[PDB]
Amino acid sequence: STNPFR
Amino acid sequence: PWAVKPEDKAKYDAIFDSLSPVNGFLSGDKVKPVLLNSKLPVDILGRVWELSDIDHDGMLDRDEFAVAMFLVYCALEKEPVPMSLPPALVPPSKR
Ligand SMILES: [Ca+2]
Repeated sequence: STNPFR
Repeated sequence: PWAVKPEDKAKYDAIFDSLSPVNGFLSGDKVKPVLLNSKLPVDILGRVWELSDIDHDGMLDRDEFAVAMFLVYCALEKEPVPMSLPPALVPPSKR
């Protein structure tokens, strides 16, 4: 997982 | 050339070093708030970070945090952001 925005 | 200039990346290095850089990297925990402050939705920061994440390590280095600063400031007064890391945004460290 990644991108702590979505 | 690099979509970002030295003056545009110079301010990015201040916001990048204002969250406490680690070996030249910022965790989304420091950038997320930096992008959530642009009044933009997580769709711009969820996509501006990705195109900003040049190494995909879950952090924005001084060069990655730069690509995410003009990508966030342009979504407020210029235009939205695409999801395709353009080759004109890659720093020289990726040469
Ligand atoms: Ca990264």
